[PDB]
Amino acid sequence: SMSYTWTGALITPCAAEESKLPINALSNSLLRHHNMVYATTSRSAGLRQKKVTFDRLQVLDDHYRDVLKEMKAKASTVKAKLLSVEEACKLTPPHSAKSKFGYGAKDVRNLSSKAVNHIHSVWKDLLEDTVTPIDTTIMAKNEVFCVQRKPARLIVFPDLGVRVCEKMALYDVVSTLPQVVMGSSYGFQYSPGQRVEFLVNTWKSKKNPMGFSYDTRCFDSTVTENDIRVEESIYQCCDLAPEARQAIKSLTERLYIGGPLTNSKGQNCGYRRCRASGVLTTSCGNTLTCYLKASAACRAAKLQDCTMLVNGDDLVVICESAGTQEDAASLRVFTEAMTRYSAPPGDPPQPEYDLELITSCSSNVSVAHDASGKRVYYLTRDPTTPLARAAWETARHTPVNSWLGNIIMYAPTLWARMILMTHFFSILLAQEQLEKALDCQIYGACYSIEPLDLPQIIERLHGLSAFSLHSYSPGEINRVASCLRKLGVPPLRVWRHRARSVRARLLSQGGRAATCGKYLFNWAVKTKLKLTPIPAASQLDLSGWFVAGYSGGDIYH
Ligand SMILES: CS(=O)(=O)Nc1ccc2c(c1)S(=O)(=O)NC(C1=C(O)[C@@H]3CCC[C@@H]3N(Cc3ccc(F)cc3)C1=O)=N2
Repeated sequence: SMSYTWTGALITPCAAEESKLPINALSNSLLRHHNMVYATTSRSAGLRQKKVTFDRLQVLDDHYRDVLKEMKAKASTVKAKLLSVEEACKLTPPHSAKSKFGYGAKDVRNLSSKAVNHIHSVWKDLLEDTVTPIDTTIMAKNEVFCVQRKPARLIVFPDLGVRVCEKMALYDVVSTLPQVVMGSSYGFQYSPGQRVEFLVNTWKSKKNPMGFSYDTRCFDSTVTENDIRVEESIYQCCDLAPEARQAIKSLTERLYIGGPLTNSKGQNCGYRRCRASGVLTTSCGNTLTCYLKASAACRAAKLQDCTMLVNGDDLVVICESAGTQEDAASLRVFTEAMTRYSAPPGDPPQPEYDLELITSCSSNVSVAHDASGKRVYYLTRDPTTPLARAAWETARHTPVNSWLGNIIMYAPTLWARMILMTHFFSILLAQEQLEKALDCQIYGACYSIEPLDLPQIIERLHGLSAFSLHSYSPGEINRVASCLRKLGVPPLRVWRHRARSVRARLLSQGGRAATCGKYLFNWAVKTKLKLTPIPAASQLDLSGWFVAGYSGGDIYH
């Protein structure tokens, strides 16, 4: 069937949409080539509609059913709990989209009777009706890129009342089931340090390692009704309260499988028969379905000593080489199988023989050296999109601070340390906003973070070496430098100079600010301070951080 059917009604915005990079007195300190940076708007949604709309065929074989059997056996060991309304309400982001039914995210968060009443009525209707399609909204995402333009990605989500109900029925399932079913292959269980460790240990466990990323073309659109019913059958294996079983069946039939699409103006835009990108089960559903199809395709292709790492639709496979000819043929069979399962590639996958050439979760492994001269592996990326987004956030407040998410996940990198840390701490100092909690997204869930807790956060996720890395690889250095030239970003020498001021300013203020100056900017000075384990790091409550993925899942921690 068709991933989508369209009426002709346009996908519409709520507010005016800026596409040109907004400029203020701080923009030029970061980036000169403003016209390189753009944001997507609803006005390009028609272009995206074209791409995501296609027929899906699916041919399922013994490997497919075999792997599914294994997954269900593992799922059967999972006991999951129903969340109370209030419990589910407290998981709602403060900024989440308001209900069509007279209340908003803040009414949910502070448990207004109006919100709670409606949520109970929604839950009741779920138990009683397992057939009536549930309305969704389709919106266009506003996201920031550098020019090579990408059309806007789309988001499809049910009403707020429904979203709290999903949490009630499925928050525990989607948080706990994936690791049990997929074990070490489940990517969202790892911090950056743990993930790079897993990638490096896996690479080193092969006699002759070969690896590849598999880019499915528009994954969500490839997801069929079969896939969604299959994922429900996996959920149903869990030990669940009777109400949870019924609500899960109901949400599957009425929401997850498909439904009508409505724009922000309330006009019918068409019908969805594929994965909605804005439901609680988006990340878990995609991860299970990706792992099932890939695991079975590995068996079809007869990959040797094959290890998978899966983050939703993001997949990397590391195995034993049979030489370049056989590896290319193997990957073709793997791709043929994935295609039969309804997950054809975007870019065809290529076998890689150097771990550092493999991009997965938008990141590649690279090497640097710590204080002792010891080798340290870390995850990095082309800093173009991070810097384009940082530029936008220099002039505009956004509900999610990409810059902060990037500093947290890419702390050990040359570009996050030299540029992002220097620029944004300078801004926080000038506004006297060091103390102010900032929102960011980690594995799709929303967190309120205090920038002053960064040293502890970084110690916990990357280790102390994150504060002492040097002697970066020529390849990493060249990619960073070439990016700075492209965007018109001041050279790293300018950033070192600026950093020395930021550092001294932070040290002058004492307390947690001085700690930031000491740890985050030790790289900026010749005569370094001694960086010992931070006392406060040991008390940090980072439970919930690297448990599961929640992209589009409307989750706040
Ligand atoms: C839509 S889906 O099917 O869930 N696919 C998906 C793939 C990959 C996904 C996500 C979703 S996500 O929206 O949960 N966030 C992330 C993610 C993050 O949340 C953080 C935040 C900033 C980027 C960072 N990265 C890159 C990354 C990942 C691991 C790592 F150790 C270092 C860096 C990520 O991979 N990756």
